[PDB]
Amino acid sequence: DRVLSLPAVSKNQVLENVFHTAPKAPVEHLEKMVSANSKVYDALNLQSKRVLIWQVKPALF
Amino acid sequence: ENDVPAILKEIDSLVSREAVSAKEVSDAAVALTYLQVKANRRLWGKVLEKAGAAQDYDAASLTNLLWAINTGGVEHFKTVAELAGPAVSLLPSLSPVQLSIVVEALGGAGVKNYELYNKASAVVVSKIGEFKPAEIARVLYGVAFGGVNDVALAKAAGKVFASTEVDSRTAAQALYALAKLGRADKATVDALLKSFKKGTESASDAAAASFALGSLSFKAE
Repeated sequence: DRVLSLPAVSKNQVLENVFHTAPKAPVEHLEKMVSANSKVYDALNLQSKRVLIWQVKPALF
Repeated sequence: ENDVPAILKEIDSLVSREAVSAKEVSDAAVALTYLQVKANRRLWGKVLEKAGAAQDYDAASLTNLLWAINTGGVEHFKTVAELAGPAVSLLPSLSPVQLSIVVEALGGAGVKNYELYNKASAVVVSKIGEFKPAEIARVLYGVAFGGVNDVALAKAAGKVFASTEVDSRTAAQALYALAKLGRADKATVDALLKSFKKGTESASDAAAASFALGSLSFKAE
């Protein structure tokens, strides 16, 4: 019964209690806000090819 | 150095920026009538686009704008009829010489604002001596063409046109206002009809007195 003197908690159960959650990448905040601010650029810039300024305030000609 | 199309591009870049105020959009409109810019419609469109966006409006910039809209012959009902919001809030703040330009421009465009012309006729009969004869005709042109059949003003204007004889252009505006009201008062039409052989300078007021006489069916002059 030498196995009953070994630590009963497995090496697996250490690696799933220490590494419980997949950690958040540093770059996943950049490349997720950048793709969402690229829609703020598109709609709201005045130099974009798809501005909403002629759709929401139609021009007086 | 006398640059008229190069000053249109300098006016175009004044009203194409982001935070044009009332005074900068008044004077852009005033400069487009003195320059007689009927050919460029988009530049007149950029001015009335900023004229709806402009939020503060003192007494002098509202009447300079409304003069320029009326004199320039530019009409956009949405822009001009929402300029009656500044006017009913600046109405005790307005000069008697300035209230004639507001009500003539808002009336001549057809702005259906009964709160404006009720308060702007009650002012012009509370101070009837304070208004020169050209100003009582401009208010009368406005209240008539704004859809108000105010005969209280048309009597008080008729007592002024009998006491003092008026200019030719002053009378023909007053005839045109009484023609739309459909009044045909012999006491006041003939008091305004004597102003038309001292020499008239425009043909627009000879043609409008022509229209106003025939619509009331008086006879030619």
